[PDB]
Amino acid sequence: LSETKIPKELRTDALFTLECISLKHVWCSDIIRNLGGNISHGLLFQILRYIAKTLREATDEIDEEYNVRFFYLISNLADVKPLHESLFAAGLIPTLLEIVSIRNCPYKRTLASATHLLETFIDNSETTTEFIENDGFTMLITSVANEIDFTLAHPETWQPPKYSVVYYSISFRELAYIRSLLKLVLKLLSTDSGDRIRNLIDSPILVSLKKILENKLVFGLTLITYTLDVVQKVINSEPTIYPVLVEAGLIPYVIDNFPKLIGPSAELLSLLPDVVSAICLNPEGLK
Amino acid sequence: MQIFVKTLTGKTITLEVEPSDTIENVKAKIQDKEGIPPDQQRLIFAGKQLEDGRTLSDYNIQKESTLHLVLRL
Amino acid sequence: MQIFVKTLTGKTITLEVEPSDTIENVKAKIQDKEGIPPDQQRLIFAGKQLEDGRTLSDYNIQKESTLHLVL
Amino acid sequence: MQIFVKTLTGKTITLEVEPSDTIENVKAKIQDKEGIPPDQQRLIFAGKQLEDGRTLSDYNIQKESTLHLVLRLRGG
Amino acid sequence: MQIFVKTLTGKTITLEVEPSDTIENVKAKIQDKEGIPPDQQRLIFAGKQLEDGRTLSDYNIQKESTLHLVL
Amino acid sequence: QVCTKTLAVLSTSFHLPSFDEDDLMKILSIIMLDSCTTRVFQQTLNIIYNLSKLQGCMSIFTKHLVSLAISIMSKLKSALDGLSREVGTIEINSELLQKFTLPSSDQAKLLKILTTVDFLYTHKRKEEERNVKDLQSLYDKMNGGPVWSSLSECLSQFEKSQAINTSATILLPLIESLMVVCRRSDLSRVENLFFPFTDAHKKLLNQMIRSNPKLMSGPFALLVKNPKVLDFDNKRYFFNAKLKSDNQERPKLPITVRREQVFLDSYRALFFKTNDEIKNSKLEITFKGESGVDAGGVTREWYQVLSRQMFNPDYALFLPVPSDKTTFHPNRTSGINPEHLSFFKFIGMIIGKAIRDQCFLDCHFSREVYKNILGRPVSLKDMESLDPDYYKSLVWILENDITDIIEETFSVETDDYGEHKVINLIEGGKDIIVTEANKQDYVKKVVEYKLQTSVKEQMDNFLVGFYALISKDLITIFDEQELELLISGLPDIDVDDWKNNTTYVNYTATCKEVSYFWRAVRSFDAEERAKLLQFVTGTSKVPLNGFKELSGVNGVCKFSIHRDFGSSERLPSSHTCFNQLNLPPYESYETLRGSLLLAINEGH
Amino acid sequence: ALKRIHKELNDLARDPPAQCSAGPVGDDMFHWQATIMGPNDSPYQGGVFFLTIHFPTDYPFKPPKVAFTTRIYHPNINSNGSICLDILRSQWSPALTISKVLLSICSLLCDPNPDDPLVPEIARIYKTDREKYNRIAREWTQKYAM
Repeated sequence: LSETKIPKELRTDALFTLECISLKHVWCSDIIRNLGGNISHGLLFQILRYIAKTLREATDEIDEEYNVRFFYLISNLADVKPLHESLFAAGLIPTLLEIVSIRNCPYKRTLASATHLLETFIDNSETTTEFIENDGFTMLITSVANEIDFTLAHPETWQPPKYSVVYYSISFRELAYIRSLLKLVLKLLSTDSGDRIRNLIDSPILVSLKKILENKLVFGLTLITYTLDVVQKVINSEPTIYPVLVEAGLIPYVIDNFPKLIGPSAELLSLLPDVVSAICLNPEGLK
Repeated sequence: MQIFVKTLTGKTITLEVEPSDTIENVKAKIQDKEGIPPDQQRLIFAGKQLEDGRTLSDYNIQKESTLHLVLRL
Repeated sequence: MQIFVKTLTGKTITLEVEPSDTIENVKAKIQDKEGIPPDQQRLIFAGKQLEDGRTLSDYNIQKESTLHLVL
Repeated sequence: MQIFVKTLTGKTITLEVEPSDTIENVKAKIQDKEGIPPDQQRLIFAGKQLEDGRTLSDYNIQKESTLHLVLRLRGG
Repeated sequence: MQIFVKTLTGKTITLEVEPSDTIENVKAKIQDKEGIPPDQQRLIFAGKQLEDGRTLSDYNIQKESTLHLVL
Repeated sequence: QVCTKTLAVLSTSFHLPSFDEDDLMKILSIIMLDSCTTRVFQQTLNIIYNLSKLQGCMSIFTKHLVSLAISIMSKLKSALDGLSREVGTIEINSELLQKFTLPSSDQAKLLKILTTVDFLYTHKRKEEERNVKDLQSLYDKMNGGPVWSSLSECLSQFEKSQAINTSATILLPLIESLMVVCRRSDLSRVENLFFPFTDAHKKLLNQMIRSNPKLMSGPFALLVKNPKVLDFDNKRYFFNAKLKSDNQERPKLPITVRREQVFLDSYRALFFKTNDEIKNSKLEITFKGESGVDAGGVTREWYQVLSRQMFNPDYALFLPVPSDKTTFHPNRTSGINPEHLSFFKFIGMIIGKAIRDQCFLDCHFSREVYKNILGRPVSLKDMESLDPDYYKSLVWILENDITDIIEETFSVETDDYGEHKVINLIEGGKDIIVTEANKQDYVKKVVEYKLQTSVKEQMDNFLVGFYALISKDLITIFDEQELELLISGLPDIDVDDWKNNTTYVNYTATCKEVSYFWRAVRSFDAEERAKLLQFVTGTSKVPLNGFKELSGVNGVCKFSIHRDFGSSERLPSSHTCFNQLNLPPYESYETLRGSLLLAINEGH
Repeated sequence: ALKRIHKELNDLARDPPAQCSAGPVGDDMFHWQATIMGPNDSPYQGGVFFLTIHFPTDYPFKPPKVAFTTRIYHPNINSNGSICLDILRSQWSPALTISKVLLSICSLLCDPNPDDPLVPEIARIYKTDREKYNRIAREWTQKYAM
């Protein structure tokens, strides 16, 4: 992306061809070798840093399609185990965090794609530890909280889609971004042993989740589903954290307003029984 | 007292047991709540398996303590 | 500990073994209880034939395990 | 009378013995409390090892006497 | 120090050894003195067989210790 | 390569070809080529080595190599200067970045040249011991000092500048080159530069090793000569790789041991085997009368119970250090049982296997044991760990004053199972009175007797047992703290057991403040939990049995939390003499967590 | 599907049918190896036959793929191991269990379906000559199943 002489369409077509080739595992190693994905100063990480720079400095040079395609290509490359280890060693997570940690960036599509790539990449204990040591939990909490607060505090920016039946009022850019953030939270809850999940959940994130639940008509059944999934997963893993959610007023809200939260969404309805079981995990919850 | 058992291939379940209860009673209750025969059940606590002849107090398992369930063939 | 051995072509019996005992020892005990030499005995468990060189621990055979004999 | 048996750093225990009883009786009385079989217990007094055949009178044992208990290191 | 090795019917031989000396060294010295190869020598002390891979201090063998040689 | 190997075999053993300086330089130029990949470079090295066996080839090879090295370093100096200037000013210019990132960069060619000369003067395995002198002479003939200085300046600039992120790895090959010019010299000239350079840039070296641990197999192995630089993570990874380097398959060695007599049963079963057998054997444990335990699981329980039983004081083998019940030191009186030497050796081998098996043991040893096993001499510093307060009195006698207060002599009085005995530190030690004129030697003799002489035979048996499984040279690369971390690992303080076996005053298990405190504790890292435990009790080691075995000055004393009505701003206080924690009733969980973090951090 | 395969294996373990046995392969619970003993009063009687079972990721909502690893003679069984059974093709329901599938296969062993066969040659020889079919099945079982 650094050179502006190459036409944008040609660059995008070349990236798409690289992605299509990388769909097959045989040539992923060759693609990594050519892109220098096994070295911290290769072309791949240079492109990552340039994407971060252009996001920080708003300009017409931003190419959202190129960014999403590049993240998809990186995920395809990381689908291979040795290439995943090479990318992790080369320092992919710090650069992805640098991209994601941008504040007030209106390019929610690129941020959502980067967060999805980060969630897919984080797979094992070492990757989770690398994410945490780079201040991942604090940045994630700040992103979720500020995103939800800004979305609720600025009705004017809302512009929901037409020509479809939707149950949200936000522009679906914030919706996708928040969905990616909650997916990352769920992935962290899954991969983490359990000791460190308290540093994440036992935090201002619970306020944001309670806001999401309290504002179903604004946020949508998808975000409601992801919030309930986060609650159920955190109760299932380390059930001793149950009182904390009670202090935050989250589980009491779920119990009191259970019929209100149910809506026409397949994932939400399939999730409901898991939420009920997680609530019943505590004797007071069962009563 | 109440303890938790985490199934690595599913959800968490709660058991009402006492410190004097042997591991066999816990295995029977786990079978009742899940249906896995006790002989197929392997229990792990703090990285160490558990012997059916010993009791919870022997392994220092207390209230709210969470065990892990794995199956081995 | 006790183990359960059903003869698909005959009757069922119970034996006593130890985890370290090889499958050859089990076949020898089967011969002692019945008479057929190990070479002719066919041992099956969990859908896989049992090899003489192996042992219960390698096969993870547990107490009260039910094995099948073909003769 | 009564006698005391102590480990290197553990608690102390009291036995009700008399001079005539052999060290076998003392070892058995130790066993009922801790459970160590007599063959494994090594009893010492005044820095000299004791023997099963002899008794308290042979070792000039008296009241409020403290013996030292050790666990046998079988050689093989 | 020195140790003594006695056979069932033969006389007693003296071997100068140290605690670090392994039973293999003891058998080598026995071979040097009498010519019996180590593989043909069996050493017993306190009714327990002596393994080649271990040393004298392992079995509580001290100065003037008496060992039994069986071939 | 095939043709030249055949040619060399014929020459050393019809008409034979004769090579000329131009041809030798032509073949050498293969290294300079940008297409010289790893396979090409290895084949070229083989060809050059085969050619060297012909008369007159070695001199031409060396001359051409030194000329090429001089020529390339001429440019490398300026390139490094420009790179350092750009780093200081600072994105880095792509033009100069390509001078290093590209595989054709001058650094790669210099590394290849140095590796080629090292291979030439090292494949002569029977002459390296004498050819090291001329090899160092050749390296010095390349006047690489300016390049090394420029590299050091560039690394310093990288350390100071964060605008370049972790781009210092662009200079990774050049650093490797340095190792090549120092791996043959004596490190126990360039020699004077190796140690300061590594000391200065240990940060970058450890970062590079962590990113690519495989580098340890290459020239970076030389860093073992300076163990201080290696971090414990890299050090332990390298140690595990080396110890496991003998990757031969491990035969299974099933055993059966009674739980109650696990120590003696294991002693019988294992101590009567071959040292190499246990070293190369994977242990499958089977507790007598057990149930529902797989082969792998029983091993951890066996190790734990065996370690717990070994250091039982009732066996008269090890005694718990005062104030440090968790850690033990060998018992002087172990001589009561004639077999104690063999059991000490068995303890050594089992500890070695545990290190090999990577099974952490909650047991700990006094600093003297760690220092002796590492080969370091033992002094009063080790005495501090065993007897903290008594060590304080000893040092106060030695330096803080002129003593002359006690009539102690050069002898030690002990009570061995009711038998009072006196041991003379020095000949006639009983009568000689301790004075300021002989206190310096008195304290030294006392500590030497306490730590080394009193345990000479037992500790020698322990050491010979340990070394049977781990090479002494392979284990001396650690230090006291790192060695202790290797055996026991980072302390792991449980939360449930700690909570259940606790007491409160003016508080209840369901109290809001108690709930906040336990929520904060359960949200702490393992290191943070150990720090809090030390701040509360004074030690970071949980009692062997658990938190129900907590002991203080007066004996058993469980953890206690007491309400404090002082100003809420007051930092929580603690009294380690009774495991007492006076806590203010913080209104909010965040405030309580912050205050507790501040307290535990300020404790250290 | 794991919760379903767990209970299926538990049901087999509790009261396994003496006619057949099965279990996981290499601890891969989705890959199973099963053993079948020839039905009584059948040309295959006394033999042992090995089968490989693969469970789809959406089990039990889709039939398992069961293949005869051991060579066998039958109108509906191909030498490659593929099986032509109704419950595995069209009559599959989640209510069915692997034990029921094994019992159905054992019944089919002695009860072929010539009208809808898999290999035409075996069905044709069966219809034309029952005795020849029995003879060839016996010989094949002796060659391989025994």
